[PDB]
Amino acid sequence: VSVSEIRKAQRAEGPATILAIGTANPANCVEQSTYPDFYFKITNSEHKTELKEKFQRMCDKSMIKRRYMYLTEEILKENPNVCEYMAPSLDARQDMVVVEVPRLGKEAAVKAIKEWGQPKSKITHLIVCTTSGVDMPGADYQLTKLLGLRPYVKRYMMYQQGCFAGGTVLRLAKDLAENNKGARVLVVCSEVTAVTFRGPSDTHLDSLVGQALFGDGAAALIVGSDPVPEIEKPIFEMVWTAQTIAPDSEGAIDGHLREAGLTFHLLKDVPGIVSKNITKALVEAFEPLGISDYNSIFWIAQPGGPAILDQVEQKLALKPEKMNATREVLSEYGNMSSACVLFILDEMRKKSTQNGLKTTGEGLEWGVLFGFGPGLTIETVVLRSVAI
Amino acid sequence: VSVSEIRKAQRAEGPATILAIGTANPANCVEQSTYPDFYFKITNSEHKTELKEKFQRMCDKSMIKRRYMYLTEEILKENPNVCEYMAPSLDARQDMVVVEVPRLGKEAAVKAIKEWGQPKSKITHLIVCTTSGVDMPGADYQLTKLLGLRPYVKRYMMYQQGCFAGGTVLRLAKDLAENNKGARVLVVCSEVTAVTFRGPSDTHLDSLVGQALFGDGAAALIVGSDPVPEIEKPIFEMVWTAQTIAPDSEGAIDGHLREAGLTFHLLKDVPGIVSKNITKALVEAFEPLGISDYNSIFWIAQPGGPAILDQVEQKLALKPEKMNATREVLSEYGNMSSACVLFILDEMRKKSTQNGLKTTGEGLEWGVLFGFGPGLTIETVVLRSVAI
Amino acid sequence: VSVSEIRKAQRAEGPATILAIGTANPANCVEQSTYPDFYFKITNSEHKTELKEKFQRMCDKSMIKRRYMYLTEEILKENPNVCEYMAPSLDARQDMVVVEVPRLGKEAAVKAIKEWGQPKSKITHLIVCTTSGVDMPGADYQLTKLLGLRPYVKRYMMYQQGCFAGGTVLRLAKDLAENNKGARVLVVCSEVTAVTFRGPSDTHLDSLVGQALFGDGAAALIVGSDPVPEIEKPIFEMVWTAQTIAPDSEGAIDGHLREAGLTFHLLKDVPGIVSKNITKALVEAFEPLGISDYNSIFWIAQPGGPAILDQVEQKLALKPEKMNATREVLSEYGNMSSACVLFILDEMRKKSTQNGLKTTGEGLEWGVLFGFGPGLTIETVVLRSVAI
Amino acid sequence: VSVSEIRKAQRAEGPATILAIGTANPANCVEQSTYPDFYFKITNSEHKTELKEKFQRMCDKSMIKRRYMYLTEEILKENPNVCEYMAPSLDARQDMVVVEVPRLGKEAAVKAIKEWGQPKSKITHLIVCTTSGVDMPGADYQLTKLLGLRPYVKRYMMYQQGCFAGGTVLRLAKDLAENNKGARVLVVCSEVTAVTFRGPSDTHLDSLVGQALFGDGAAALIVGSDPVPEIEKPIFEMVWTAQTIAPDSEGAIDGHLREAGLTFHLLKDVPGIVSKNITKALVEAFEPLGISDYNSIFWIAQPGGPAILDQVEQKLALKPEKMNATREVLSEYGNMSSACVLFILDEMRKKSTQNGLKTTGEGLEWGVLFGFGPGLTIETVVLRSVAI
Repeated sequence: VSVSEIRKAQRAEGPATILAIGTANPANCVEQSTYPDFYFKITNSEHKTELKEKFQRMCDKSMIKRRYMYLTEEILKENPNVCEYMAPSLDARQDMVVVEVPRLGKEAAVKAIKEWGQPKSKITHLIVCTTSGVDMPGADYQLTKLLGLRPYVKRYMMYQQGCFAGGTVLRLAKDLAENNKGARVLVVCSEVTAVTFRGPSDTHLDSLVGQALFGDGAAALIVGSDPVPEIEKPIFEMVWTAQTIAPDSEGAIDGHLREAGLTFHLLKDVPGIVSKNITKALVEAFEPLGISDYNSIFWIAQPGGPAILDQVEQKLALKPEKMNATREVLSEYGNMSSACVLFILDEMRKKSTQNGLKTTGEGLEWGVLFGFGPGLTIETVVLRSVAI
Repeated sequence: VSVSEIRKAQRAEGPATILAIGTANPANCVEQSTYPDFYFKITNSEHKTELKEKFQRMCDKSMIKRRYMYLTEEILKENPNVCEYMAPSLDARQDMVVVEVPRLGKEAAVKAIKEWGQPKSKITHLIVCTTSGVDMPGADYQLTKLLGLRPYVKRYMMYQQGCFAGGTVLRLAKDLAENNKGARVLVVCSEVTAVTFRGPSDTHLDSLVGQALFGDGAAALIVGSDPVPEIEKPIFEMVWTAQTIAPDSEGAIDGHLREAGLTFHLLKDVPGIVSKNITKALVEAFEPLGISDYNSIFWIAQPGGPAILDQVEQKLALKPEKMNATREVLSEYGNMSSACVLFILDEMRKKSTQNGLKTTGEGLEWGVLFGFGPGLTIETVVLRSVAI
Repeated sequence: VSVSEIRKAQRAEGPATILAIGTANPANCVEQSTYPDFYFKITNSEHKTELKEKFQRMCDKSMIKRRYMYLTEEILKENPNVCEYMAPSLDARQDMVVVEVPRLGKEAAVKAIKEWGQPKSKITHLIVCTTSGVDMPGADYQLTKLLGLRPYVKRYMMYQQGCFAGGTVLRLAKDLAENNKGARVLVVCSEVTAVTFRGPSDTHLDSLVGQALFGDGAAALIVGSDPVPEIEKPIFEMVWTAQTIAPDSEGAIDGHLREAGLTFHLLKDVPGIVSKNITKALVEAFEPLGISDYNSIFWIAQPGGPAILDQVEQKLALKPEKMNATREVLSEYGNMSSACVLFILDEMRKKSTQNGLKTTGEGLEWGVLFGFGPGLTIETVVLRSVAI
Repeated sequence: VSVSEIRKAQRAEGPATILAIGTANPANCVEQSTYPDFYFKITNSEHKTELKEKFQRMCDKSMIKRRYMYLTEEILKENPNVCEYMAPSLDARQDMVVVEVPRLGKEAAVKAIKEWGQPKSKITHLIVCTTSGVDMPGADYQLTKLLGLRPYVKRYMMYQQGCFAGGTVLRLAKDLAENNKGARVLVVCSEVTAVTFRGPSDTHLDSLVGQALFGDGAAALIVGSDPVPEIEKPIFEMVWTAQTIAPDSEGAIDGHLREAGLTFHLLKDVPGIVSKNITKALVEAFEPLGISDYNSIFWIAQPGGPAILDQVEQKLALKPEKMNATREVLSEYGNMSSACVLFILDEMRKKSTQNGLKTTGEGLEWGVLFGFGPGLTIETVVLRSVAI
């Protein structure tokens, strides 16, 4: 037996391609304008006037209009441990997300598979990503069973990833789809803030920031190489990827899973770091492609907060429209962690065709997607849009 | 810009190849014959006479001579919550493993890297895998820092995976190496039982079994396609992989991360399920290669316990020597979860070279590697040995 | 009879396309470094020491290595009226150019026609352009006769046009090819300095400058819409044209045909006017295409002198390589008036193909061609390159 | 003089290799379906109804479709002594085969030498084998003269060998080629049933069996060690040989050359003996090679009769395809004695490449050839196939 004959016949040919995108959010829509009142009451911190005023500023500055949360008043009222700033509550939080993450991922995935239109039995690989809760067998196993995938589907369970991992699942899916002939990868990012939600502390203002920014949601993709013409419908193509750790960012975003759930720490100037290091990432990605005009490409950026977005824009002299799709998702859903970047892809291609532009990438050919999160990590994915 | 030219220029040519293997264990070597005494004493369960006998039986039949453990008597007497069966202790456990997993992995990596011979600046991708603890940034980031890897090394943090993930990291590495010209993947599996160690309970004998079998270890590999001849030295080649979930195995191996640490549950007959489904896994992998004599390939089997190996051996009529390398690892180190299977590859190539056999796969050409774990999941990796 | 059916059946479909280019020059190659000696000697102005120095400066800064000239020493010594600054000589000059313009054009045409590959009986339209001499029947008729074109070829005799008319014949050809199904236009620009060559005079330095810059050349093209694939071979496509007169340029470039031949006058600052008005010409042409990065298109510029190119380059911050093809033509042939810009297209497509670039437009998609000349007139032609 | 220096320089290096195979049969093709009628008429035994019915069964059970025979109706009609069951006829039979054996061997040999493509003057050794007729000088001498070999060719005249001697010539050729540097051995097996053909006798049913099974043919090989790369074309390599006498088989196949020609006696159960003793031969040959799966090697077996073939198959659980090439030669040519096994080699490698398998041995690496005949003798030759 010839291992080269086998290798040649085992591998796919063309670029890994996004063929379907579905999203899903929990039912409870929480308005940002009334959140400080709701938050401070349900965490019984109504007497912390100064702190609440700080939170009100934070919410107002967030550029977030609303968020969807699995956590409701009824559920919060049955879990006083969760409403405290730091009480033993991991078991209760786990019990919530081990079920909700896959539950939410399934609605997103079913929509994705529906759009794709091909038999779910053709899905050969599955990537599942969450930063909320962990279990064995994991949420990949629960998703295989809930959706009816084949039991030999090849699974990649990405846990406790945090906010750069929309970029990470794309990076992963690229190699899966491109190295295996026939492979169709179902990618699901599902994030539920039930593990990070906690009461305010005036000595933990970074944790408070998290309470104003993070929201719940799940997005799913179908990725594969060599799409069947006029059967499958390419949306975006992946061409090149990178991942790096910004210099002088130790501790920028830390997260520790403890008996009191998932804590969140912000120990540097994330928007500063991100914007100081973004040009380097862009030249690494686009110089080999001969492009240096960063307004000539379409943009997708992980909206940790609005500040990141404004400083990147300011820094590069991006026209304001570049970040539109990113800012529309931040406005209607808040920072959905790893899934955010997939919602933005969906928003972008839908406005693009609804507005009758020539490509899925706002009428432009080449585009870039960035994931930002713990490390401080910068994930880059280079994309090419599709006609119509 | 032509994406097909970029794609063809971006990918590697030949089979993903294991180019180096290194292992490491904690200094504390724990004899199994007297393990019951040590264990029942440190967990204050000496009065539990019958249960002690059962444990002695378990240890006697485990076919494990010893294990290396991060946990010491000193560490255990300092952490009573950890010595009881079910006390709040995840914080103390995290503090331990968030540090020890990367430390132990580093040890392993250094060895692998010294063997490889090439500058660690040529490591393009890093896979880190563990089932003990989680944190953000993860152990992949800690390892990058600890080893002085390039900040732009592409990371894959596989957390809370379980005992089949030795198979998982290989199937991941194969696609990383094969789709990327020049890629060199540093693959590190590191397991520390500090998160699962707990006191005995007579109504939870499955839990007890785990305290008899699991041990600490790290193993690291260098994986790459298109090795530089006479410079780099191929050990094994990966040719085909698969992952499947066994029918009728719901709940066979569960593990939940809770406030009391990682619990372990065994709800079916794992040895029975594995041996009942191993034949299907084998024809799936070898029929396309035209091989049906399972005594004619070299074997690496995740050794969850000896009965999995015994019943598989009995089922297929494998000659007794087939599982030699597998049993040697079990004997000297116990079940090191995800790393076990990597320690086995090392043992087998070392013996084969040491004893001047014709190939690294015990003088045989084709081989199989299996990972068994939660789902019930079976990971299969088809390998080809290398001459000498 | 339906005129709309006739109209729809009469017109072509796609963009006017350049299908072949050929050039020709007189055999006499005249080195610029020693041009002052030759020139001052043949015009008997050796005693004019200072003026000679000025000419040497002019020649040194012209960035012209050499020019091809119909005029020889033999021809000049036979025509003293032609060697003085202002003597009655138009008859002697006409006798020269009425014959040499069609002769030289024929040379160019033959080459273009050989490249095209199709029978010259398929040439439906002929554009002839020159700034040296006039006659009746014109040079278009002579060329028809000389090449054995069909007697019913539709002719356009463009006489006394000046240095922007390389742009003019393209804008004319575009409408001829596009409005006429099956039309193939033979476009011939042929300039001979025999009509402008004259002796030096210290009160007429603008005249002197011309004797330093102008050179002889012909270039021919085949232009047609709806090329027969794999038969005919598109080089460039024309997409949009414009012609405008620069404000504040009255008298910038005048030329009068008199009894002493064609005189040349330069009354303003041509390099200044061009560079001051080039940006308006560019947004007019490219804003509707959405392109504002002028380094991202290929460039062809009429090289009246090097300072036009230098000040345009400086004005827009064009990278130095943009004007490479333009400067190569200036260097090897000087300012060949109306033909210059056609020689440049040839140079650029030849280099691009020779060097295996992705397109005939130096690997770029869109391009611009400019003609500068009397009025002050600016001709603009927007081009699209062809893959390979 | 150093005998060791000489010995070292006289011997070849690598395994004796088959480099060309040619076959040849007499023109008269005799169909088995009509043979009993033809046979019983020409031997004037048409009145022996019961006997003829026995013969019809024998032919039908033979699995032989046709045979080529030198003996024709015309020749048989000029030799009534030959058509009787036992009449003086050796001189007439000799006169036929002393001429026909070499005549037939030459056509086979010329084809072999043609395939080899090297000058016949490079043939250094000649093995000739027949079980039909004997003379002095023998058929080796006649073949040297008929083919133009050099007079110093080294000759090995194997006479009255009988049916195991295809294996015997290979065994012999191996030592000739391997011990002499440069040696190229021409091996010719040529068998003509003119010496054994005789009338039926109802008291000599074994002799009758011979009349239904044996056919005429000649096969030739070119055997040598150290083939010239990309000049000579290895087909099969010989690695090990054995010859043995089965226990309790005295008289199984006897043959005596008498005044009435060559008689044939079958005094035991040949298929029983052969199949009872074949496993022992196989372990002697393949245990040292570490192979015990007799379906993993390619097969060539001397088809004394179909019964031998079925009992060997049955006994070892050979898949039915193993004996395909052996059964195709038995079908189209019958039992050609010593040459049969060489025809099978030819059939095997030709179907193998015509069917696009990876090796000359049906895509397998290792193979075995067995010769069976008087003694009862078992000849074993271990072979290795060649890529493509």
